[PDB]
Amino acid sequence: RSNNDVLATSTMRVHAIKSELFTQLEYILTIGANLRKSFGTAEKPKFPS
Amino acid sequence: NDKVCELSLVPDVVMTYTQGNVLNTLNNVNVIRQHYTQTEYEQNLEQI
Repeated sequence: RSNNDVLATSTMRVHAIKSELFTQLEYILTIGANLRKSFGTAEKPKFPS
Repeated sequence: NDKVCELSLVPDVVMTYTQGNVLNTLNNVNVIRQHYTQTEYEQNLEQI
């Protein structure tokens, strides 16, 4: 399988293609604030780390 | 001499023995160059 003992060849071509397709996506929203607690309001604004 | 000449000969083995379909029935021959029938050409087309 490794030696140079083989007949001259010149004729490779793409014979076949397989593909693992990413076909459905997922999203990671990464912000720097704890969404899972209280925001305050427009003028009483809470900024939760 | 003035009256009689000599001819050296070697036989055209090709001409003599190869006419007709002979060559095309030989089998298991390692061929080295030839021309191809349409069909056999399409097959070797990539190579050429």
